[PDB]
Amino acid sequence: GAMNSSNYAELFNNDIKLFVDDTNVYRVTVHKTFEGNVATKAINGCIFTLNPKTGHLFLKIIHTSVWAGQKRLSQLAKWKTAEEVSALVRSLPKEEQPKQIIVTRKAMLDPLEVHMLDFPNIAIRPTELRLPFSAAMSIDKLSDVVMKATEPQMVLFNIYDDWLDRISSYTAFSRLTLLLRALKTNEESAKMILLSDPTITIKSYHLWPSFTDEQWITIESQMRDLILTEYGRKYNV
Amino acid sequence: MNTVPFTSAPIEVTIGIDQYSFNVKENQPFHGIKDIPIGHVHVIHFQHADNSSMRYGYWFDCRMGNFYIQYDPKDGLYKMMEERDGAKFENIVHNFKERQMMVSYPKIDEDDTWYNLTEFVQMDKIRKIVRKDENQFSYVDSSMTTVQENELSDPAHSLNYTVINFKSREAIRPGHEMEDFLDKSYYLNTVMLQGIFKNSSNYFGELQFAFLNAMFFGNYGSSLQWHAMIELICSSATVPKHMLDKLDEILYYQIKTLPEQYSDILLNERVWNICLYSSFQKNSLHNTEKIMENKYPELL
Ligand SMILES: CCOC(=O)C(=O)Nc1cccc(C)c1
Repeated sequence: GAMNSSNYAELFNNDIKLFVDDTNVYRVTVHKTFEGNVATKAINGCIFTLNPKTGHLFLKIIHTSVWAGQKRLSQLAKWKTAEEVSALVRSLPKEEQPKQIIVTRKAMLDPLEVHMLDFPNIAIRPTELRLPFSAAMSIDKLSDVVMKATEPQMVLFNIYDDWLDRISSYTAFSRLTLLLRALKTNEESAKMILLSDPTITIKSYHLWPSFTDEQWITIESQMRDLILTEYGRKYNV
Repeated sequence: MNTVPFTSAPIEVTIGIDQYSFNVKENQPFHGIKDIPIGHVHVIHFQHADNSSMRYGYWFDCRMGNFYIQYDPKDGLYKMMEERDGAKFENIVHNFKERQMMVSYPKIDEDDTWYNLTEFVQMDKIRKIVRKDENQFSYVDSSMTTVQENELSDPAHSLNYTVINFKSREAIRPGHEMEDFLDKSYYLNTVMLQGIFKNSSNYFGELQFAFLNAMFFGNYGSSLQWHAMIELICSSATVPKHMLDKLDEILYYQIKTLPEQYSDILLNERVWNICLYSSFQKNSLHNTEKIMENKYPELL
């Protein structure tokens, strides 16, 4: 069924599973026309499909050409997401196929279920977790690949860099969600925290800086302070 | 006009005949129902006074044989039987008619209600939904499950309605996932009408039979089937105009006949609101929308 805090360790067991977040698939800027009406202009998007145990991120770049001449784009975007996730599953060897796909938004349930009818043994589930995966486009290297794309493209990343050499996937996922929540809540402040120190860099093959264990504790504390600070600003607390 | 003779009425029982009903007392001198209109299927149904559990009954057509009801004290119910000896049958019916031991089917001349509810219902199709080949009539009861219910348990005692499932490979062509899920026309026209039912008359017959089993027996699986067959049409962008107009008539008479006090258990709010106000056919069922809004505005 649905996935929440009671069955949270389930994310890190040995049953292959993927989170699918469609929040960045269909992206627009809204602007006034010469006649004073309003129009949208689509910009490139992406599907965020993540294995929370391994950190493997299947980033399908959604080029704006896929919307050309199409109607009801916000509805189409859900079905396009389901089509692409289904195509990904079919492209994987059987022993790499997920046993569960967890969608971050309940509106993805029917599109994905319908596209996956050929896979009756893959459970399609919602979650009661509020996951900050919309902030994926605040990760500079992911944003760059999405905005530079001139055609549909799939790019594979490990969103945990090399952290699993030193920490469990439970801890890695917790770190990831803290970082993304901070980037979602105050992107400039979060990026300042992550990059303020010039002596700590991002390896060419990584997404995040090369913090030592003790530095990660400091960073994590600064991110929690940011989130709490923004909560106080928001609610006048 | 034909007749269904009762050996006797040893237990107090409410008897239905089509949309009519009457009470018989324990051991009352009742010997059946006369003046049954030739040309339609009929249903004779029972609810015991001392045990309202199991409504049950028999669909039949007097053109297919001579049928009589006898109470079975072992199985505890009124059973329909066929009498092969026609002269015997005529002699027994004549005696009970002469002694005025029978109720008369009370059809008003103005009244097309039963025709309107059974226009497309034929005994031959009933006997394929209800499988008991040795009898020319068909037993149904409150508790019988459908083939679809038994997939989601005795298969011999099931209602073999056509399985409709909107999230099934049958309903969704590979490569047409969004199209087929949002517009059921493929599933209605190619799979169901051209493929399974062969024509709209057979589709409407099953829909009408499902409604009648829902209403007369409180059969839950039948109510599910009726709603599914409605929703399949309403959720299709492309439906022949004659089908939409006929569906409006079919539903109008069904809603007209439904007992008001059973509307909470016989009508699915989600399906009706979707069909009348959101679906492709929201503006195609003018008669049904008008009666629904005037009779059951709470549901909407
Ligand atoms: C046990 C054999 O019994 C019968 O054959 C029988 O009851 N026939 C019948 C025919 C018409 C009317 C009624 C009331 C009975």
